[PDB]
Amino acid sequence: MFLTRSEYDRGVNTFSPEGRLFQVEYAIEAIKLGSTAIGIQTSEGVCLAVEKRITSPLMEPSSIEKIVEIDAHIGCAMSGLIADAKTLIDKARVETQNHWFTYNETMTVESVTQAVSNLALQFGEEDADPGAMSRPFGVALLFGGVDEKGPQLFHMDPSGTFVQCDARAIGSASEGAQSSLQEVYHKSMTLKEAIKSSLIILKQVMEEKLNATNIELATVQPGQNFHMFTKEELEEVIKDI
Amino acid sequence: YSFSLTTFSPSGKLVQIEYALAAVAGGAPSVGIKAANGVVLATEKKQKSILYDERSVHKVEPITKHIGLVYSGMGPDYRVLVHRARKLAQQYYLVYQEPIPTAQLVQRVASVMQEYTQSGGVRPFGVSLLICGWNEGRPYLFQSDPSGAYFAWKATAMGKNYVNGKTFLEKRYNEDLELEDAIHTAILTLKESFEGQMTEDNIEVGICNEAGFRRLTPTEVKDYLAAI
Amino acid sequence: MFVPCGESAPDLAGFTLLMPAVSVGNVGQLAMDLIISTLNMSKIGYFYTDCLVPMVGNNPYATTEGNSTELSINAEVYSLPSRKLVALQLRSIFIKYKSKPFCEKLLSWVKSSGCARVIVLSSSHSYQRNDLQLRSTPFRYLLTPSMQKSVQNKIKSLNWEEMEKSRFCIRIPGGGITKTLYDESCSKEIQMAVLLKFVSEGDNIPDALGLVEYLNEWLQILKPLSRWKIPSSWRLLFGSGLPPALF
Amino acid sequence: MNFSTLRNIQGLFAPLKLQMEFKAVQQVQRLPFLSSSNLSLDVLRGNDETIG
Amino acid sequence: GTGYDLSASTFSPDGRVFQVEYAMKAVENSSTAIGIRCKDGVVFGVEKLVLSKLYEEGSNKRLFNVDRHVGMAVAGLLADARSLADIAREEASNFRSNFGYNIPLKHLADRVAMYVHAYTLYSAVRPFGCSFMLGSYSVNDGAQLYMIDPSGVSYGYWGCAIGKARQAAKTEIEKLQMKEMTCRDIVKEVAKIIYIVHDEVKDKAFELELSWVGELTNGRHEIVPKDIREEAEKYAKESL
Amino acid sequence: MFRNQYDNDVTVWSPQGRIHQIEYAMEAVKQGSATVGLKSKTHAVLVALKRAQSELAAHQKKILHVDNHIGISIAGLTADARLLCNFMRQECLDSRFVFDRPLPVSRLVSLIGSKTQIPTQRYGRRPYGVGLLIAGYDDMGPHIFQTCPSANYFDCRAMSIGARSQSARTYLERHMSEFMECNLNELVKHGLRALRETLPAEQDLTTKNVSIGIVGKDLEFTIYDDDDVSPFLEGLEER
Amino acid sequence: AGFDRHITIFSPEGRLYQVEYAFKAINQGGLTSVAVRGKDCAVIVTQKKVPDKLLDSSTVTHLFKITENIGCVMTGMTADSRSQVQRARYEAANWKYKYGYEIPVDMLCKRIADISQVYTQNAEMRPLGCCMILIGIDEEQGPQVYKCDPAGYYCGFKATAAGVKQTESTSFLEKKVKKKWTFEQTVETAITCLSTVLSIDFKPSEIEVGVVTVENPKFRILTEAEIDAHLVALA
Amino acid sequence: DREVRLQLARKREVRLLRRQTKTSLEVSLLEKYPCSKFIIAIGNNAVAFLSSFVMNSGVWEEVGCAKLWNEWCAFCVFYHLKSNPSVFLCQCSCYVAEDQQYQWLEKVFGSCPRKNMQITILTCRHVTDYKTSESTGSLPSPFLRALKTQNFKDSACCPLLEQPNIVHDLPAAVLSYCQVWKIPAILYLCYTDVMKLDLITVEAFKPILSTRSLKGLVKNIPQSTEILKKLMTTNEIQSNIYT
Amino acid sequence: TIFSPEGRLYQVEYAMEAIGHAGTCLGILANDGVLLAAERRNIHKLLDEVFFSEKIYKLNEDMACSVAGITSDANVLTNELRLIAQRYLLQYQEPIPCEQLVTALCDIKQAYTQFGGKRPFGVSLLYIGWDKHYGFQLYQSDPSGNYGGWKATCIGNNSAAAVSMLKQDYKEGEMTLKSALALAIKVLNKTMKLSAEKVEIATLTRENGKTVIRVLKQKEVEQLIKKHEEEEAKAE
Repeated sequence: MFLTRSEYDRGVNTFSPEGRLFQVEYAIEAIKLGSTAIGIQTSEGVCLAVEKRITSPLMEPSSIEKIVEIDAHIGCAMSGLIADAKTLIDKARVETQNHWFTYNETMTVESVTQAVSNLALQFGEEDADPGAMSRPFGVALLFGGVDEKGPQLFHMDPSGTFVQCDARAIGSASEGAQSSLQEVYHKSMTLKEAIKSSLIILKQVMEEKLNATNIELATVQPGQNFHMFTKEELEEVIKDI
Repeated sequence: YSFSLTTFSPSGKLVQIEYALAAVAGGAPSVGIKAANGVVLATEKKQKSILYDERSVHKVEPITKHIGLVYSGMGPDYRVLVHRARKLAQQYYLVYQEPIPTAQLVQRVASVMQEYTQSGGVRPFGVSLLICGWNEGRPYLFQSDPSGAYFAWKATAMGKNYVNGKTFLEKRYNEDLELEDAIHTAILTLKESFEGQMTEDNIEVGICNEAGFRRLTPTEVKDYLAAI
Repeated sequence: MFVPCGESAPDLAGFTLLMPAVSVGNVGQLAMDLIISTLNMSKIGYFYTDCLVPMVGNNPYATTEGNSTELSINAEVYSLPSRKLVALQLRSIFIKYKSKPFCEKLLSWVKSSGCARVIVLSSSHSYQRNDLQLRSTPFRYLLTPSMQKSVQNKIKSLNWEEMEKSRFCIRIPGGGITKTLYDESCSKEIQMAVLLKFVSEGDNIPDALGLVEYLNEWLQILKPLSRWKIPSSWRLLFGSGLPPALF
Repeated sequence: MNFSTLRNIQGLFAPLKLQMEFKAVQQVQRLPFLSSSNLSLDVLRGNDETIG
Repeated sequence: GTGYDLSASTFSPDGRVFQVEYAMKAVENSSTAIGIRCKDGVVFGVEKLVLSKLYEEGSNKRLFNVDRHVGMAVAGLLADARSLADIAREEASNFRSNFGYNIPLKHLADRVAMYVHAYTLYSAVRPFGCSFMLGSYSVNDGAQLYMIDPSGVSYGYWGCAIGKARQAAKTEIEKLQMKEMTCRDIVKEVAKIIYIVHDEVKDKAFELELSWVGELTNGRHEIVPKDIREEAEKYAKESL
Repeated sequence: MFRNQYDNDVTVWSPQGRIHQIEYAMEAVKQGSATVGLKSKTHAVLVALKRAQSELAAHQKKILHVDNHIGISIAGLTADARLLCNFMRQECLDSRFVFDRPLPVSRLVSLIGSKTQIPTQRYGRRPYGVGLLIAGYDDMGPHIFQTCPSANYFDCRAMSIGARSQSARTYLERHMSEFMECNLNELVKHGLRALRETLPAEQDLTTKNVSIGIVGKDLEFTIYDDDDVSPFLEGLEER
Repeated sequence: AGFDRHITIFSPEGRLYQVEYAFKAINQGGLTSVAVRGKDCAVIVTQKKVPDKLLDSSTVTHLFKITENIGCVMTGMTADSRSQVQRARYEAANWKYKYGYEIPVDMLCKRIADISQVYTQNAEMRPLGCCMILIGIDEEQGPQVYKCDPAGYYCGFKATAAGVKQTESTSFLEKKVKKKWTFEQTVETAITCLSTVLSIDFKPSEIEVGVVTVENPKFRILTEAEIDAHLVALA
Repeated sequence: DREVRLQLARKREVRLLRRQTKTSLEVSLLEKYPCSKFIIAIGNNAVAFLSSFVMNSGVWEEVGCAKLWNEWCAFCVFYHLKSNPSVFLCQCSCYVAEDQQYQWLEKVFGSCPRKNMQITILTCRHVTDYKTSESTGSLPSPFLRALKTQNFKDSACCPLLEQPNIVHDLPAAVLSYCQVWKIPAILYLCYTDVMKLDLITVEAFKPILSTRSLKGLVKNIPQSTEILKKLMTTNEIQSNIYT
Repeated sequence: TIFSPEGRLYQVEYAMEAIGHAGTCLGILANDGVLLAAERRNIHKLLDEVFFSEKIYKLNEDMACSVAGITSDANVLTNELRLIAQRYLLQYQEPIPCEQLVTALCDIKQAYTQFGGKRPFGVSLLYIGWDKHYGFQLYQSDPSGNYGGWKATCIGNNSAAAVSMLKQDYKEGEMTLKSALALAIKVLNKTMKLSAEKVEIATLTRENGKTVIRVLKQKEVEQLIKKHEEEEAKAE
C-alpha cells in the first residue's frame, strides 16, 4: 500500500504493462505541431491541397515547399518537420529515376512505397549500425499517383508503414477536416468537385483568410502529368466560392 | 576516510589515478640508483613460505640488450606490459635498423598506459615502473606512474616506506658515486626496514653498463652481502 | 495542520513521536508498518498538507471483517496513550519544491503540541560511504546537542557507531528529508535522534526487521531477546499471478 | 587448426565463446578519434609475442 | 543478494551468481517429470496438464526424439527447450557425418552442457531456464541416463526427477530396486509415482505421458502402446 | 512494489523466476481486433473483423496470402506482421523454386518459432508483439495453427485471438463436436456466428466489416471481401 | 555505482573486490586438493564426495588429462573447471601446431594466467571461480608443480594445496619440507597430510590419486586396488 | 535563474473563467452557490455516460470552466439544473497534473467547507492495474468497485475494492478532501480492458442508475440508448501502429 | 556530450574547474620578443636536470608552449603537435603558421566534446612563436576547443588577480623585454614567499634572421629578483 514511481518511456524497445510503445506514440504525437493537408482520390485523379503558415511578414512565401514532385506521375505532401522528409524524398526520386534508366518502364506506386518504407523503419532493425538513424522520423506523408491500376492514395506516419485510403487529412485540424470529409465524399464525385470541397474545408479550418497566396494545390491525372496550380488558376478557382 | 564517485578530485586530479597510486604504494619496495658509470636496480622478493620455488618467476626483466626494468604493484599488469615493451623495441629495431633509445621506449610505454585512462569499460594499470638504459656512453633512469607521467631521476624509491628510502638516498648520495658503492647503497636502503633476515634468495639485483643489462646470479648477490 | 478524527484533538504533552522518512527502499515506512501492526495503535487524526501526491485505500491493518472497510489517506497519525507514544505514517511521495515547507510545518506542529523528542527512521545508499562499510555494521545513529545527557549515556553504553562527517557537514545520500529535518531541529533546538541503515532497492523486509530490532535495543518496546506481527496488506508485493502457457 | 576444426573436435560452444570474447573486447573502437593499441585483443588472439 | 543480482557477470560478496540461481528457480513452476534407468532400458514419465479442449491431442509434447536412438524429456520454458533440442540434433548429426557411427551419450551430454554453460558468463545474454534428461540404450553399452541443469552441470544417474515436486519424487524413487527390475514393471512404478506426487486441488485434471528405450524396442525411443498405458494407469489408480 | 528493478529488460530474471517483458509483449496482442479460425474434414476457414472506424481513412489488410495453400491472419503490431509475412513468403518461394514441391505447414511453423525465439535472449532487443492464426492444406489434410509472442505454437481444432475473444472461444468450445462433418457453407456459418459473439448486443455483421479466407481440397487460398461475402452472410439468423 | 559492483573500478585503498569474491567462490565446492613433488615424481591427491545414492559415481571426477604427459586437478565450480580444461586443451593443441613441439607446463600455465588476466580489466565479462594445479616432467629439469588463480597470478611450488583447509595443509607441509623422497614416500606424505587435515580415516573409494614418474612420463590415474594397497602399507 | 522558474510556474496555473464574460471568478465556485448534490465524471467513458443518461432531460446551464496546460493536455465545464439550482454537475475530460490538483480543489471547493452535500465520483482504470492472486487475463472484465468515506450511510451497489489495491490522482484527492473535512462521498471504479470510447465500458456503469443519488435524474432509457449509439459513431481516427 | 537544460556542457565545466586548481602560468608580449613564466609546484634535489617537469616544451624552432593540467594529456597533445608540424613542413617545404597549428590542435580537442564516449582533455595551453605573416604572437586554449590571441594573459591558480594587475600595469607599444620581465616577476611574486628556485622563465627573439629560444638560468633569475627587491625597497 505505497505509491511509487515507475517509468516505461525511456527506450524504444520497452513494453508497458499494457503493451504499448510510448516512444513511438510520442513520435506520432509530434505530427500535431504541423499544418493541415488534405488528399482526395477519385476515378479521374488525385487532388492534394496543403496549408502553409507564414509566421512573419518578413518571410518569403516562395521558400516554403510542402508539395513536391517525385516523378511525372507521383506527388507527395508533407506535414510535420520538413527537414526529416528530405532523405525520403531523395530516396524515392533516386529509385524511380534508376528504375527508368535501367529498364525503360515506370515503378509502381506500391514499389516506391515499399522502397520508402524500408528506410523509415531503420530503427529496430536487427543489424543496423549505430551510425545510422536511431529514432523514428517526425513527419507524415501523403502519396498520390496514377499507375496502370488507376489513381491511388497512400498515407504514412512515424510508425513506418503505409496504408491505402480514399480521403485522408493530416495535421493539427485533422479531426475537423476528416469530420467534414465524411459527409462530403462519395464514390461518383469528380476532380473539380474534389478541388472545390478541399478548398472549402481548408477555408473552414484555417485561422487566417484564404487569399490564394498561403495555400498550395496540385492534381495528378491519367492523361496529363503532375500539375501544380499557379496564382491565376488559384484565384479563378477561389473566386467561385 | 572519503569515497568519491566523481571524475576529478577536489584537489584537481583524477580520482581513479589516486586510487591506483594508493594500490601501488602497498607493494614491495624497489630502489634505483644512477652512478657515474651505470645504473643499479634492486627489489625485495620476500616469499610467504619455503614451499615456493624462487627460480620460477622473476621481478627484474630485460627488454633488450641495453634496457631493463622493475616494478612495484600488481604482477599481472607488469607481465602484460613487458611483452608490449619488447614488441615495441623489436618493431623499432626492424624499422629504423638501430637500437631504440631509452626515452623513446619510455614515451611509447607511457602512451600505452595513458590510453587506458580515457576509454570506457576499462581500468588503469596498477603498477609503477623503473626503467634503466645506456645510450651514447651516458646512463639513464626513468620512473613512470599508472597515469603515464614519467620523469628522469638520479636516485628514487617506491613501494612500502618509500619516503624513508628517499630521505636515506638524499642523505647518502654523491655526484661521483661508483657502481660498487651504488650497489652497496641500494642494498643498505633495502635492508632499512626489512623486518627479517636478508639472504641471497629473497632479493633481486640488476645492473646496466656499457656492455648491456644483466641480472645478477645469486652467488654474486651472496658475495655482495658478505661485504656488508 | 493536524485534523482530529473526532471533535477535539487530544493532548500530547510529554509524548515521543516516531517518524519515517521517504528514503531509498522504503525501509522507514516498512519499519513503521511493523511497529504500528505489532504495538496495536489506534488512529487519532490526519496530517493534511499539499506536499504529497494524493492516494486512498482501505484499512492496511485489518484484523477482522468489521474494521476491514475503513478508508485511509496518505498521511495519518496513530497513538498509544498508555505508554506515551505517537506515530506518523506517510504512504506517498513528495512533489517538487515541497519538502522544506513540509519539514517547517511538521516541526512547527511538534513545537506547538508539546512533544518531548522525535525519532526518525531512515536509510542511505549502501555503496557510497567508504571501504569501512564492507567491514563494519550497517547501522548508524545521529544526535542533536539539545538531547538529554541520560540518552547520550545510554547510547554510549549500547556500543553503537555514529555517522561519519563529511569535509564538517552532515551528508546523507538517499536519505530524503532527514538532513533537512536534522538541520532545522538543530536550528530550532529540538531533541531529535536519527537511526538509519545502508540498503539497496529490492526486497527489503529483512532490512525493516533489522531496523526495528536496532530500535528495540534502545527503546525496549518488546521483551529483550534476539515476534513482530506482519500486516495483512503484505500480500502481492511482486505483482499478480503467472500467465499460463509459458512453463 | 581453425574454427571448423575446433567445432569438429570439441563442439559448437568453443568458437561461439571465442567470438563473444572478441566482440566484447573490441568495444573500444571509434573512427574520429586518435590511434589506439589493442592490447587485450592481441592478448586474446595470441599474437602479442609475434610480429606480422 | 540485493545489489548483486542484475547481471550474470557479477559476483556476490560470498561468491555466488544470483542470476543463475533465479534461472534454476524458474524450473520449479513447471510440472514434474521423472526418469528411471533399468536393467535393460530407460523409462520416461511426464505429468502433462491440459490447457483447453480446443487443442489437438498430441500437441505441446514434452518427450522429444533427438535422434533414432536418443530420447529427451524437458521441464521449464518451452522455447528454450526446443532450441536446446535443435542444438542436440545438430550435434548428433555432425558427429554422425564426421566419425561415421552413432554418438555416445556422454559426448552429447558434455557438448550440450558446455553450450548451456556458455550463456552464464556475459552480460549481453541471459541463462537458459530449462532442465532436461537424456536416455539411450545399446547392446554393447547398456542403459544410460543423464541430467543437465541451467548452471551447466551434467551427471549420470540411476533415477532422476525434475520439475515442481522433484523432492517427493526422488524420495519415492529411492525406495525402488531398479537395478534388478524390467521395463514392464518400471512403467507401472513410474505411473504410480506420478499419480502419487500429483496435487488434485491446486492443479486441475492431467494426462500421463510415458515412453521407453530399451532391448525390447531394439535401441529405439517410442511411445508406450495404449493398452499398456491403460493397465499402468489402472494399477496406479487402484494403488493410490 | 518490488517489481521496479526487474521489469525493464528482457535479459533479467526476477527473483521469483519470471521475465516480465515477455508477458508485457504478450499483452500487446489484445490491442487488435478479433479473429476466428476453424477447420473441417476437408476445409480450413479464417474469419476476421475490421475496425469500427470509417473505411475512407484507412484500408486494413487483416488476412494475407502467403502461398497457394497457406494463408494467415494477424493481430498486433503491423511492422512485426509485415516482417513475419515476408519471412514466410521467402521460405515458401525458396522451397518451391528449388525443390519443386510445397513446404509443409508444420515445418513452416517450426521455422517461425525458431526465428522468433532469438530476440528474447539478447540484450538491447525486444520480443515480437504480434499473434498469428495459420490455415493450410497439405498431404495430411487441413491445419489450424496459433503463434504466440513468447515463441510458442500450438495445434488447434479451433481458436480465436484478439480483443474480447473469450466469448468466441466459449462458443467454439460449446459447438466443436460437429465441425468435422460440416461442409463449407455450415463451416463459414459457424465461424461467423462465433465471431458475432464479440460484438455488443445490438450490432450485427455487415459486408463492410467482415473478411473471409478459405483453403481446402481442390481449392486454392482465396480472400472474399466487400460484396463477395454476401452469399455467406445470407442465411444467418437473428441473434 | 559503487567500488565493489564494478570489476574495472579501484577502491579508495586500491583493491578489486570482484577478484576477491571470485576467490571466495572457490570454497563453494567444499573439497580440498594437495599436490606434492618428489625427487623423481609428482603426486596429486583430491577428496571425492558422492552423497546421493541415485547418482552414478563413475561420472564424478576432478582429475583430468590435458596431454599425454600433463595432468591436472581442479578445485571450485564444476562447469567453470570443465570449461577451463577445454580451453587448456585447445591452447596446448594451438601451441603444438604453431611451434612443432609439445607445450611445457610452465608455458601452459603462463598462457592460462595471461588469458585470466584480461577478464579482470574489462567490465563485460567475469572471472572464472576455479583453481588449476598442473603437474608434469621437464626434459632437463624434472618434476614440476604449478598453480593458477582467478587473479592471473602463477608460480611454481614444491608442495601446495587448494580449497578449504588450504592454510592448515600448507602449515602441515611446511614442517615436513623443512625437516626433509621416494615414490612411496611422496604418496604417503600427501595421503597423511590430507588425512590429518580432514580428521578422517580414508577408504579406497573416497579419494583419487594421479601420479607421474621419470621412468614412465605418462600421466596415470591410480585404481582402487592400488589405492587400497597404498593405504594398507601406510597403516 | 529565478525568472525561468517563475515563468514556468505562471505557465502552469489554473484559472476558473466564465466564458459568457471571459472574466475569472474571484471567489470559490461552491462559495457562490448553495450545493446539495455534486456529480463528477473524469475520463471519456464517464463523461459520455453522464451526457447520454443524465443530461438528456431538463435544462442545464453552464456557470464556469477551468483552463490549464500540461504535456498531456480536453475541457472541464460545470453545470447546474435550472429547475433545481442546488444540483451541480462537472465533466472533466482533461488530465490534471500532481502539482495542479490542490489548485483545482482550492478553486472549486475553497477554504470554507460545509455539510449537507453528497458527492459522487466516476472514473475508469485499466484492468492491468488490478492486483490478484491469479492471472490478470482470467478476470471477467469489465467490473465495478467502490470506496466510501466513514459517514456515508448508504451502501454501494458493487463490492468494495480489495485491500492491496490503491487509487491515486484527482479522484483520490477529492475523496481525501471529503474524508478529512467530514463530507459524505463515494467513488466508483470501472476496471476495463478497453480504455477508449467503448459501448460495453460505458454500459458497465448502468447499475449506478438505481442508486438514490441518480434516482431523480433518469427519465427514459431507450432515448439514452439511441443517443449513445449515435455518439459512438464519431470516434477519432487511430494510427497505423496496431492492426 | 549531453546538453544541460540551460544549454551547458557539464563535462567541459568540470574540466575547466579542475584546471582552475593547477599551477600558474604567465605570458607577456613585447615589441621585440615574447616570454613565458611558470610556477614549479613540485621539486626534489634528486631529479636528473632533464625531463624534470620542464613546463616549457619546444614544438619547432619557432614555437614553444606551456601547460596547465594533466601531464599525460599534455604529453599526448604535444607529441601530436610535433607530428602535425613535421608533416606540414614535409608537405609544403615551409614552416606551419602558428594560428594554423593552434587551429589543428583545437579541432582535435573539440571533436572529443562532441563524438564518442570518451572524456575531454583537461589541459589548457599557451603558445608563443614568430612567423613572417604576423610576427610575434601569443595564443591561448581551453578544453572546449576555443582559442584567441592576446597581448598578456594568465592561466591556472589565482589567474584573476594576475589578469587584473596585468591590465592595470600593461601599456601597449611601450614595453620591451626588460620591462616585460620585471612586470612578470612582480605579478608572479604578488600572486604567489617567492624564491628564485620556484620559477621558470623562457624567452623568444630574433637574432640575425633566426629564431632563438632560451631558458633563463638560476643566476639570472636570482639577479632579476634581487633587482626587484632593490626597486621595492627604494619605493618604500
